Amino acid sequence: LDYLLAEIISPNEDTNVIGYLAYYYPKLKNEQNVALLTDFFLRCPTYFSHSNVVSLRNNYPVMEAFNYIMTTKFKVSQPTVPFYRFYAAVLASLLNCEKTDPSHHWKLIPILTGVLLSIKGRDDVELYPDHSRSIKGSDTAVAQLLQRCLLRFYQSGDARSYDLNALVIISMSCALDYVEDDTIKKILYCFNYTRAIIDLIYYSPYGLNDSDIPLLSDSSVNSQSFDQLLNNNPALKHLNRLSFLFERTVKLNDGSIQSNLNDIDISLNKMQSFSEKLSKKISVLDDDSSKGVGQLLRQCLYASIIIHQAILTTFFQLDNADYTKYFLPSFSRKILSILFNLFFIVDRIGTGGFQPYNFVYLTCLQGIIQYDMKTAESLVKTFTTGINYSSLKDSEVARAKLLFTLNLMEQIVNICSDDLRLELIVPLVEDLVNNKNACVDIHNHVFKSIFESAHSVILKFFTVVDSSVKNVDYETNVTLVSEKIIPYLTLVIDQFPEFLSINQLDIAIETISRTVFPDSPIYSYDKNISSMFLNVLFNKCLTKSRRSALISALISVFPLIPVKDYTKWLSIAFYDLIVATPERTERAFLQERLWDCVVGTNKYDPQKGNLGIMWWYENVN
Repeated sequence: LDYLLAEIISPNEDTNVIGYLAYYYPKLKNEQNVALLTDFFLRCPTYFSHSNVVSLRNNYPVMEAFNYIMTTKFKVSQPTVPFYRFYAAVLASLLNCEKTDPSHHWKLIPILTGVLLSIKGRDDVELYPDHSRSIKGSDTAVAQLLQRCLLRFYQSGDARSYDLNALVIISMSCALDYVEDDTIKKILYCFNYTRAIIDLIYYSPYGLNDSDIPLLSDSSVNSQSFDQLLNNNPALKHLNRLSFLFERTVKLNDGSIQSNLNDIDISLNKMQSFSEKLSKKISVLDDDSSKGVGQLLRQCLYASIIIHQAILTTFFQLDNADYTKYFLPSFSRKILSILFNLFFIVDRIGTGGFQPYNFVYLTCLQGIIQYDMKTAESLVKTFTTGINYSSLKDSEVARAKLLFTLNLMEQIVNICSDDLRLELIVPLVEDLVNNKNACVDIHNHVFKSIFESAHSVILKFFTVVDSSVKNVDYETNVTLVSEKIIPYLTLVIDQFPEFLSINQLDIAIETISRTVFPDSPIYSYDKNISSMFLNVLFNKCLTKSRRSALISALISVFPLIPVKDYTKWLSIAFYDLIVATPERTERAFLQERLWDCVVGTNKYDPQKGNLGIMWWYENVN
């Protein structure tokens, strides 16, 4: 044995003490020797000499090692030394460390964490071992010991060490369920490690390092290079757990409002810095996101979101909307800027379904819309300054940025200022859907979402005339919608169904019909735009089935037709389009649609609806 023992007390530069340990612990044939090894291990100077010179890279693995050691020892069947006795031997040694060593705290914390992680792995193997009373005792001792160690550490002065704090912060994230609320509370009365969690994730060289990681920019990542990254940057193995440590910690913090709001600004500036840099690093990810850079950047986004949610929910504890008005806009500028820069990752999950993301996004958007529209307009202006056709072709990042930007314009185009809607948003989405920029072919597959979203913006733009915000010259908006509405209708029909679906056709005709037909600012301005609407749509009906869908859609707008012209168009539809339809199943479908429009006319205007019923039973068998 002692060949090993002596090498632990004075290693070389090539001895791997942890590796030795994972090897020999499970194979030891005698109980005393287990305690001995542990005793000697705690003297090893590679890990446990001076606190000034200890390295996170050296000490962090002790955590995994003990996770490993405990789990595999519990697995060995019929071992010469039973598990309970093995565990009692390790614990006696940890406890002896606590008694005799004034620097026991940061030394023991990874070991305790490790041993604790092993508890889950037991349930998989067996829940009823022969001596579980001992084991339960030992587990409690370890958890209790961990509480003492975490508190003594933050009370020691050693949390001022950048490396040891990282080590303990990571250990707490892996042991979080075993850390009691009073431990955390008592720690925060002494040293607030909240800012350091954000630092460790986003800025630290042990984490994402402000995104300055070569590997992220590498088009063909070896799994060995990735494993080497995770060992050099151990925080990257725990972004999620760290976010949870943050979530739970920030809730038990009793600090002043000024300082809580200042902690939020600092956290958000670091996250924005990482995210803005990250976008200059990457243009394309590979398709699997269950491994390597994809899994990592995904985990990074979940973490940033959990973090934003905790920031927002704790800020809402204030329960006072004057604070929301005064402060949320500025937080929202930052949070939306982070989501903009990370949108490419989000795009590969899907917005819908993922409650936290939507909570964060909507809270921030509703915030800026309700209390500071100038922030939203600035965000849009900034977002569209930094995008270019070349990047749109090369980069999934630039494309997700444009998407994110268009999704935001969709949300404010009808309530923002004239300058932004007219001189910026509308020119852009007209250019996209018409494909006017020869630098890019907008019908390329990669631009599907951009194109779809540009259409949504135009649609909302038309509703500008119903909104009632000030500093928007309604005559101008009415004139301009009047000029564009019918050309856009023509376009939408032309693009159906090659580039547009039935749903998108139905929505566009719902919205445009509602814009131009009566009880509307457009109608009161120029009744003749209604007429052109029907002329154009009727004509394309002549020139499942596409024709079926266009008539179905023409018929859909009949409720809105003024009384003088209403039954006229019923006839036009029935005689010119429906009976002129050769096949029964399609003729029958369109006939049932003509009925639906009569019924729907009735829901909306009983008296015009009755002209329909009269026309129906005078014309249709």
